[PDB]
Amino acid sequence: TQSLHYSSPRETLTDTIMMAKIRKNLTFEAINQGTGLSLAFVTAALLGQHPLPEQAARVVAEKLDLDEDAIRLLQTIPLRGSIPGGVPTDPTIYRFYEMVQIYGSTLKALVHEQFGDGIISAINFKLDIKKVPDPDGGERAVITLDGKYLPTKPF
Amino acid sequence: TQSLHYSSPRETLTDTIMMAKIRKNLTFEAINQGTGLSLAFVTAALLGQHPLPEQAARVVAEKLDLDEDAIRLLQTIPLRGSIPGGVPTDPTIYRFYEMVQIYGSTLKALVHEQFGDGIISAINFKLDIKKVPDPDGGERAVITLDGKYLPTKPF
Amino acid sequence: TQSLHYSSPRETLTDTIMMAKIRKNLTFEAINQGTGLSLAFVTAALLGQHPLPEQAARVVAEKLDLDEDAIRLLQTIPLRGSIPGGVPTDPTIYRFYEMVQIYGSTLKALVHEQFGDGIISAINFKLDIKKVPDPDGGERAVITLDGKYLPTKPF
Amino acid sequence: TQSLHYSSPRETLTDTIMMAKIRKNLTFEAINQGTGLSLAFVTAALLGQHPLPEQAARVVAEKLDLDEDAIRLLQTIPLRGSIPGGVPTDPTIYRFYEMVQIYGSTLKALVHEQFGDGIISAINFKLDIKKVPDPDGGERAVITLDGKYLPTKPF
Amino acid sequence: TQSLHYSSPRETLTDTIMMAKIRKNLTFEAINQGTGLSLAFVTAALLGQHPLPEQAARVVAEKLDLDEDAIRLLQTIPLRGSIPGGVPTDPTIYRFYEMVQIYGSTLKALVHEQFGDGIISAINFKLDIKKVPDPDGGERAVITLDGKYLPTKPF
Amino acid sequence: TQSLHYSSPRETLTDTIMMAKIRKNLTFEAINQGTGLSLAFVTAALLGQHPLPEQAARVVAEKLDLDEDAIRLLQTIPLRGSIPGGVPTDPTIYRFYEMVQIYGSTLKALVHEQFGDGIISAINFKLDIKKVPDPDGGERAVITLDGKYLPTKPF
Amino acid sequence: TQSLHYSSPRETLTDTIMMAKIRKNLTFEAINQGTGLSLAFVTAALLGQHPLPEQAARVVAEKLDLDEDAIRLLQTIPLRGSIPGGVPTDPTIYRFYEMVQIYGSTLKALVHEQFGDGIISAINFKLDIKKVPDPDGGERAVITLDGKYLPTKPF
Amino acid sequence: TQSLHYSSPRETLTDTIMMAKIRKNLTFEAINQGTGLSLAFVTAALLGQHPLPEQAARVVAEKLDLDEDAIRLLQTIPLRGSIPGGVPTDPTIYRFYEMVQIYGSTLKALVHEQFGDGIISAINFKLDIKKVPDPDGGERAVITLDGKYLPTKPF
Amino acid sequence: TQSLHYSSPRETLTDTIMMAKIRKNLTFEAINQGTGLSLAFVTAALLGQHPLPEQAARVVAEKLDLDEDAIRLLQTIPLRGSIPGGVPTDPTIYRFYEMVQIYGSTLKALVHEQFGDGIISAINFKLDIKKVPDPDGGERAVITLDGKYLPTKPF
Amino acid sequence: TQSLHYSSPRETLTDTIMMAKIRKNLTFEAINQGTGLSLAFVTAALLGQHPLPEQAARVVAEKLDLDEDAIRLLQTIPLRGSIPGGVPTDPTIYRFYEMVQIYGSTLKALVHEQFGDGIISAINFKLDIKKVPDPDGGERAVITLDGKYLPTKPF
Repeated sequence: TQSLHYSSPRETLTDTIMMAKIRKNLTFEAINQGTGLSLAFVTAALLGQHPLPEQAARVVAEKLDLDEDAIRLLQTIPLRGSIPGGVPTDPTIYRFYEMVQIYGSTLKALVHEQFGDGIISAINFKLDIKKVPDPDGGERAVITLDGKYLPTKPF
Repeated sequence: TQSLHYSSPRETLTDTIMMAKIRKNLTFEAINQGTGLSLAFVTAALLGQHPLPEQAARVVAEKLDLDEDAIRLLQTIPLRGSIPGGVPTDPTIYRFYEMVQIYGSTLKALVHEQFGDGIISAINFKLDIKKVPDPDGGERAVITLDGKYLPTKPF
Repeated sequence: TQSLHYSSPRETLTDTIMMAKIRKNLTFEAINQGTGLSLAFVTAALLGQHPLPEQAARVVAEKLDLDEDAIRLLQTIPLRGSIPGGVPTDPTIYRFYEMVQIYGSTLKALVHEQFGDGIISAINFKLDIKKVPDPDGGERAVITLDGKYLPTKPF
Repeated sequence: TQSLHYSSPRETLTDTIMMAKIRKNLTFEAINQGTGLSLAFVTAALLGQHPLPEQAARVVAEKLDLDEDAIRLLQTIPLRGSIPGGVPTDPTIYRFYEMVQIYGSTLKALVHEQFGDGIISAINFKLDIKKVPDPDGGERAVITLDGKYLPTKPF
Repeated sequence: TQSLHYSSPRETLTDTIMMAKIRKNLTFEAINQGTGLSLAFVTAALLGQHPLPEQAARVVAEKLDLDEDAIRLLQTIPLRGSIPGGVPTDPTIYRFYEMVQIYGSTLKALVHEQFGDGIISAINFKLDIKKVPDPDGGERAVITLDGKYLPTKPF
Repeated sequence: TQSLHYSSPRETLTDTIMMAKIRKNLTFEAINQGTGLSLAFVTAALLGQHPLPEQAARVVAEKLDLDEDAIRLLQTIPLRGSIPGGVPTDPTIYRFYEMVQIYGSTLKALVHEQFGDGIISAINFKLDIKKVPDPDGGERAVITLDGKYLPTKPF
Repeated sequence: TQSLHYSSPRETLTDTIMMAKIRKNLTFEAINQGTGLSLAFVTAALLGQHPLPEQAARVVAEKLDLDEDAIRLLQTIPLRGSIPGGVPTDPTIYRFYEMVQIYGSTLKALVHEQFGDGIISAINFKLDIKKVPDPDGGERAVITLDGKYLPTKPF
Repeated sequence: TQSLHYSSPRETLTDTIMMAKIRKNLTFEAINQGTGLSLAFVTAALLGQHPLPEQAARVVAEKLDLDEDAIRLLQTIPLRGSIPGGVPTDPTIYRFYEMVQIYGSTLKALVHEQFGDGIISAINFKLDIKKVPDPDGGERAVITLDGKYLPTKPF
Repeated sequence: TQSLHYSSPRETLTDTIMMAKIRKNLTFEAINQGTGLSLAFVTAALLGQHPLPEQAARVVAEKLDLDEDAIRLLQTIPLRGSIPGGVPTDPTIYRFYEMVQIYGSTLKALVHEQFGDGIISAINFKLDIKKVPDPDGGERAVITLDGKYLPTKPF
Repeated sequence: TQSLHYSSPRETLTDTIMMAKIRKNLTFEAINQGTGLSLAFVTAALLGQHPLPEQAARVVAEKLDLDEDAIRLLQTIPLRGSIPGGVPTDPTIYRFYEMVQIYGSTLKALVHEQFGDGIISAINFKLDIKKVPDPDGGERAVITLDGKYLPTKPF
């Protein structure tokens, strides 16, 4: 599997992908049909944050009219990071940034209390988002972060 | 309810609290017994990120030997933010920072797709962390971020 | 409704829009005639900070000679943020930045005093700017920031 | 009237003031009674962003048990700025920071359209906040930014 | 009068202007002939920091062979700021930056002593530079900053 | 003459000086009587940006009740810089910062036109501020920057 | 095991430890005797980057004359990060920082080629340093970074 | 031997090289066959961080279809630095960044203990990565940093 | 003599110069033959940091096949600074950056001790570099920084 | 030989040294009498940038009335760097900073031309400053930076 150490070719691809998605008026859920992969993972890959396996890459390429150069690029491991400069201004992204700003030390404390010294991994890791009703009317998003605990032991 | 626009008084209190917790070899779970509140909310308050209502404030104060000045301060709305400078270096906190760097654009894309224009709130919001076994051996943390959808609509 | 996680497409559109606006010597008030929406909301949309509903997108498109790709793009939720880098140097924008720098702690203190723990929303939110004569000669701008109170409550 | 070019003494005073306010459980509204000044201005001065005239100073000092050294310092013109580092993390302050991030270019555009070249002043300027009921239930804050237009003219 | 909230189109015009000036080997003094306006103001406009009134724009355009699109853009209010990133590295500009770094606190102090609370305006403001002989041989520059005093008054 | 490469001892002295000035309700003008030096230079020195010659140092020390350690320290060359972090938030200081942000390129351009390649010195340099009436009512500050031209020549 | 979300108490212990070590003229090798742990791990713990298990803590405390408050603190999980601000100026540290700046893209590329998508872990991880003779005379340091490969797999 | 003080032309070459590598689905190991150089050095050079000697340059160029301008450019000493901004967000690169953030002070301390005052060179220096099995299953990367000790001595 | 307040046209010229130097395999020493100017000055000008007198411009242009527009631009005063962002990552440049980081305070201390208050000029200034043998084997660079002392005196 | 990974103890020692030097009105040259070491090295050590051999430490200690704990600390290897935050504001230090900003790329270009790939060392390195008459009146400083060339060789 190929990889890239800089983001501009993948950003170009992502732009090609989004213009096609917008022009065709598609959703990510529809684009993900028949990929054999979860919506969060594929969306992230279309947005330039993951490689797709070859067959998944071809499925989405069929729906967005991507050529073979794009299909190859879609298979490459990218230089990751979806917030240029690290600090988001977009309110939608910023709210998630803010959750970590506020609860970061709480997360550290409760990880060390319930698991021990070490980390919750962001690589052995799955993310999903679910829409649920709010009892007081309206709707809520429940975002689940599921990471493996990796301990820090004396060596 | 009182509030502060600067962080040093709560930081001083948080340090008082942590030294006591360490001296008495207590856990956050133990300190939270009887508050009638969630562990994540009360831990966050002890770490300077929330005000406690007075009953919960007195409950934690007894466990930690906190005086009436400390109890008053625990009831004040703080200046929130748990990562000085915004960018963490501690690996445990960084992993959660990293999840947002990588999946931020995905989180935005799918919120907009499944909800609409707007945000998932970081204020009308609940967080909890659960430990579950990994089938392959070891442990996993499942962190739930649960926020109200707030639409952006024209005016 | 489509969305974008990067700003370059809307930036290009915004530049197309401003060049047309300047060539035709139009005002934002005249471009907004017929949209059934507030001047500030539609101006911000033209400047790449909001999506327009299709009716309003077509109305402004006619005045500016915008094609169908441009009309589709005007309807996409953008990656928001109108000050590159966060810190403005333009004096006009900087004065509003300075108002928050100076009165930020005061706004916090009084929000918590008069409403309680929580925030004044920037999403459930309206802005408008009004021109009124100054008695001493000259003119004043009255800018109204109108946001919903959202409480922070224990969980 | 005296002035200071560094903030720490005034920071110390502000801390003294807030600890007495919390200890006595006072509101800013109560503290401001009989000062002859607006709540926003006096709150800002207590929080270290403005001098108070001598008599207003003595009035608040009586209520907060401040001595003559504090009364003298309350009258000094401070080094202004209430967000250390300029970028707030506290959600309540951040929301107002965000309004300028999002609507900054719109504010510039409509100022130039409706007034002309120049600025809306942050000095010949008044701020206030009102609490108004929301028709759909709940409460809203209406913050008014009232600034003199200062034109830029060719010299 | 039109305005822009982003600098790139104006930056492009400024480059066109500077390439014309270098090609024809003009001085700003010679370009300014017949504008009826001050050299510092018109120079700043050419370098992208001010609009020109139409007559002055046509005068300088004739000398630099600018077309109607340029003349029109030269009349637009720009996004101001002449130092990308705020901190200059060019020694000539840096010296002026350094004067403010060193004397900033003195300026504040003497403003409040001699005028009172408030600012010296950077908008109701004129700048000029004069060359005068140094008695010991060589030359001095006398740069004059002439701004309106705007008081801060309790409200 | 002695020098310091770090600022904390002068900052402490400057604080002592200011607390005495505020306590005695002195002006800088009164403090400067009989120093044989200009107000801007001595004010800068009091604010920790310059050394004073021994006798000027003693003249100001008599007025502010400084001992012989302060008098010795007043004669030391400091680590200069009066804006911590370089970017001011205080509106009074910021306006002078903003003059350089806006007119920086103009100053460079006119310096090279009228003098040639090189710089206007910030060292072989004098500053002064004057208060003059505004014919349209009110008052203006005229700040004079008087620097020696230092050419850049091929070597 | 206890943990701290802020560095100040551990920084104080580290200072105590370093002053003892310097005063007694001890080496990290001599302090590590009888811990049963690697020199690099225990050194990092003494410098505030890891907790020690109790036995090791008591062993090193005996050699440094640390009391029980310190032995308890030495067992707590710290807020990790040994370079304030992230960017080192000290030449010895900077060279290691430099290796990553230069070879960072190479490490990425070869990790993805030889292992696949994912990371080399900084947690399931051992470091050691060895001194070896340079044949040309002089000495070399062979620093070994030994981390678990954690794959990124599509989900 | 030629050199460049800016990175863009080398970044363009690097993009050309990567696009050919991805197109032909080559590995760095395959590309490196017959260069007479180690994998880490040649990979670094291909990625813009090192010059290649002429014959090695021609060997890789034959495999990637690079012309003579590319071959000349491959032989130039570049402006080194592989992480724009210095701080990586890509998890693979960040992990190596993190090892230095956490073990920085430890590396310094043990260099001075085992070698003395001075540095471990990043120039008289060799890097290599090795894949080894993990006893508990899976795989480990062993990265070797091999640098010359350069002493600091009184002069 | 003409000047530029932005670097892009000069950066383009520098690139044209370097692509020709690499294509023709020239040295700076060779390009400089017959300018009657020091190697350090002309190299800096070729790299965009100085104007050349017309004669030198035409001499170097002949060797690099530069047209008249290039010759004209080589004579313009540039916006100076050779390290984008101020902090170099390239190791060759960084070592010189590091010398100032380490010896900055010593340089200040000894300048004031041996000369007095004021500066060593970076404008009335010459730089040169000499290759000399190291007695212990190898070579040393002796870089000479030759600047005029400009006093700071009380005014 | 002891070392430290943080600067505060050495900063305190340096303050003690400077306060003694000022009180006794000593020069660095006088403090350095009898060390056997160059003025530049010993001045840097006193300012916290190098360790002294015990003999030199005790010599300078006798002149400054330093106790035994200070003598011990003076022999420790420090965490080096003499400009907090890396970017100087003090004009005297900034001029040296500026020389590297302007001539950085030229130094790189000529190092590679005259030596080859690699660096000029900042560690195998000597610094000195000489006062020289200016032929046209006044004084000059000649700062000599003398470093070992370290080659970068393909491996």
